[PDB]
Amino acid sequence: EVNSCDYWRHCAVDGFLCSCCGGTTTTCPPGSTPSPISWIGTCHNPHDGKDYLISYHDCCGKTACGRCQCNTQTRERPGYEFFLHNDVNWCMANENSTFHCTTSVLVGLA
Amino acid sequence: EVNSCDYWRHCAVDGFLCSCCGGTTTTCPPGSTPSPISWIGTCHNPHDGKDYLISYHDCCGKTACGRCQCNTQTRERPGYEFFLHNDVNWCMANENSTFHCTTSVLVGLA
Amino acid sequence: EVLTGGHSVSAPQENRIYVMDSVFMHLTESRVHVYDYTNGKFLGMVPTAFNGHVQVSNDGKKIYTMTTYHERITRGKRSDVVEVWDADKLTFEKEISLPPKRVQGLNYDGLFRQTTDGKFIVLQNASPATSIGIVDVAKGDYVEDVTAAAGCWSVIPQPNRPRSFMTICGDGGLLTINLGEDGKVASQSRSKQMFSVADDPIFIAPALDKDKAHFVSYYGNVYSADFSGDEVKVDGPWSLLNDEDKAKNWVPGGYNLVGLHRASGRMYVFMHPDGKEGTHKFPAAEIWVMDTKTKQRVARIPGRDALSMTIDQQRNLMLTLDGGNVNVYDISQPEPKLLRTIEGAAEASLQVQFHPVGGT
Amino acid sequence: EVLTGGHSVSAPQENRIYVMDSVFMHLTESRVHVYDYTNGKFLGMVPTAFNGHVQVSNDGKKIYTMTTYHERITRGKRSDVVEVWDADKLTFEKEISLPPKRVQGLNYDGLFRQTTDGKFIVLQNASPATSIGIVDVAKGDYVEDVTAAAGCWSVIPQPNRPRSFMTICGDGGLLTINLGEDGKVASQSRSKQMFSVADDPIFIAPALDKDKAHFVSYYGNVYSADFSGDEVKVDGPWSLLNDEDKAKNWVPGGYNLVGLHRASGRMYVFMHPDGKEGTHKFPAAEIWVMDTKTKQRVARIPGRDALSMTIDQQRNLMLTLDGGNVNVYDISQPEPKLLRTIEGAAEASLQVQFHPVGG
Ligand SMILES: NCc1ccccc1
Ligand SMILES: NCc1ccccc1
Repeated sequence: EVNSCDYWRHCAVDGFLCSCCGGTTTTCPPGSTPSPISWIGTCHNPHDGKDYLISYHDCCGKTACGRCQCNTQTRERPGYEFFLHNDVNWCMANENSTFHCTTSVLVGLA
Repeated sequence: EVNSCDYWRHCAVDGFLCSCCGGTTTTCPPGSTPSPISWIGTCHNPHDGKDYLISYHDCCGKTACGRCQCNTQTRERPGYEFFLHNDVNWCMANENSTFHCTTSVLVGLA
Repeated sequence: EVLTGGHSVSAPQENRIYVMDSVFMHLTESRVHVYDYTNGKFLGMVPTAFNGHVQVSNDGKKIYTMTTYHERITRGKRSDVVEVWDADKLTFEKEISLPPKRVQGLNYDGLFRQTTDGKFIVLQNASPATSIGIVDVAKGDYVEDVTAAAGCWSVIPQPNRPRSFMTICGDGGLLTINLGEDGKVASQSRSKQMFSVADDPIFIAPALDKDKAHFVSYYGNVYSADFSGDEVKVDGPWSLLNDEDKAKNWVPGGYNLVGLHRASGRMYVFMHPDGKEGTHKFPAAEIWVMDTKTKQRVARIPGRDALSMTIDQQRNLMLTLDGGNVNVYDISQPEPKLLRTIEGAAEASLQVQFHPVGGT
Repeated sequence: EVLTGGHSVSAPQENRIYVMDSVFMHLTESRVHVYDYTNGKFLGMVPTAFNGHVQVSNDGKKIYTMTTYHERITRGKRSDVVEVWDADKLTFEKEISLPPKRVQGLNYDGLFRQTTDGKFIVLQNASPATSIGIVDVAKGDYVEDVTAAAGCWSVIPQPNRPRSFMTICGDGGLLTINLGEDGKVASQSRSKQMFSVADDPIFIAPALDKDKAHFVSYYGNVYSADFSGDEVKVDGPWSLLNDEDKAKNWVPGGYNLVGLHRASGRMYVFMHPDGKEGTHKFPAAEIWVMDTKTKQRVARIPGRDALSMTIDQQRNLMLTLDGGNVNVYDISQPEPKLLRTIEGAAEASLQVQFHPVGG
């Protein structure tokens, strides 16, 4: 692996994997706050062969984790399709917008 | 020659040489402010064979220059000989204490 | 000897470039590095706190930055600002307060721009609802929030009008905004659909001429918006690619990935082979040079893993940038010529800009 | 799935270490990285703005940081603070205002300490005039400014008294300060001269026992301060060096360069050959293990270019740190055994600390 940029769920992560930062794929590291908003990826699960919607919520309010940086862009689109776009800080609307790390939350089947 | 950590007058620099940072050996880069206080080094000038007192003023109020980092320690002493000590920020009393770079100002013969 | 401050930048303005270092690993200490492109000399810097953006005033006198502060960095009240800095002294002059929704994101040119007349800064907001902010530089005021641009992204100034710009919208068309002398919206218009958002998404970076803009797509097509007349006329696609190119799956990739040399109509584009879903931000295997009139490729040269570029019309130069190093090219002839590489200009930069010369 | 916050550190307190990353290249974004020493896992972090300092409360419950803010980082009003953070949630709880003179400098332990009883934080000021500041943790207040410590530097707590500490002064002696239960100075004393400031300067880092502290010098001598009584008794020098060692000019070097294993009296010191003027902060070629009772070396091992160390008494561990990597040693026997290296623990760290387990 989950700490690899090649892990299937991480197909549109631009950031640091929270699982390398004292968190997990679906939990913020201690003392960092989840974003209520996110960009969305459609990622292929090579195990069951199905595509899934993944919500990339940032964890916020701490400075950059610095570990497990990824820049994967599967199905990513520019800011005129805003919620498919990953060159913006999805912490932008948090009480503190400082970006710490990115989670990869499974929403469901695409 | 002056941008090298082994330039003779840089014998007690802990910091970034200002001459690599858009300034010179005795001038702060644009928009950074000289410190009124400094640590002092005694450095041997191998070209005339004499020892000189060098005053290591910092330039302050801009973030780290990052270029030409040196950590030379000739005649440097701990904080109980405070003005011979270079593990403290000599920008500490400036209006803004953010450390930018270090200058090597010739005071005179030792 | 005596240590002095108060000094000006050592090289003249016409030698200067601005490398916007995000310092993504330590994004709260982003900064602008000022270099002499003629010899690679570091000239100075401007600190820009969390995820700074930067531009130079059209008149070449001031540096504008946009950034976010908090009272205690990772906690406390937020202040989004534009700052005005003196270009020659690299000193802070004025802060202009923004509402706390300025775009936080990578440094595409179109997120922080100015009207052609230089009177207004035009910036992208996202709360995450999008709008365009207008700042009156002289007055030091935030003049209005263009909520008409909801669902659109980025700012493309129209160089043939004093206070007009366009933005790319989710309908695949362009919204044009014309400001009054006070900076408020005086009129607006929407173009017909230029591109399919689903089937042929374009990169936002324009190849900008005086009266038209060209855009490249994920699949190597080119689209155009002509604003010489009363309203914007759109067209495309035409392909950057010949059969051999298509067989090797060449497509564009990068960030600020295109440029236009206005006098010749040459368009510069980063390209890579073996393109597929997910490769649109890959480093350049090559730079292709297209004649936008004939729609033919006139040169191809190694890309040096470049991601972003910028063009100087006045000296016929192209800079390219791979994240850390800046390459300087002479583009006075169809084949670019590499002059030098400035190594270690940044740790994490996706944007470089020239200090403006002339341009009236 | 749903993203959640509010979580605690995943490993027990007893596994945790604190790597203070100055991030000197970007010193406004210094931070503390929390690691599990048993497996090298990154557990979390605490942001510490410009040139932060850190310690963990003696009871293990809180993390204390010391830092400087300005309203606009590089301009605007300055705020020097101590912050109290929860140790398990790694969340901010309280800011304590300091006068705008807290020490800005590299992370020697002795710049930011606490009383043995944990009730007071004891920190070094430099304006550049020096004094020692006292923070009452419970009250969240700066309560005392020890101007008697002018011309001295660094804080060495006495582990055998609840609220006493020493500082090294420009006369080559030690000033001892005993705080009252209000955090105000209750008494003080000054030792006789321990070392020659000019002729045999000591490193400030103590090898600290329950009732005495040892110091090493630029030339490889050892000095001691015995505080088993109210008056500190000083002695030294004895040499770290035998004749063979002297022939190759071995001297100490580093930052937080010494440590003491209290149960055995073994002192650990970073050393390098070919010492001369200007080498006192060189990385270690070796670690030497000294018997402080017999005043002789017992062992020597490769130094792995380490600069700083710390000791855990109860698990018999030593960590060393080369700026970026942390080495974990078992010191239950006289020869340290290397257990593992944690690579990339920091970009620019000169200080690592264990989570306290002693209560
Ligand atoms: N989620 C990617 C990201 C984070 C912060 C800033 C830019 C992009
Ligand atoms: N000696 C310059 C410096 C700056 C900040 C912290 C420590 C040292």
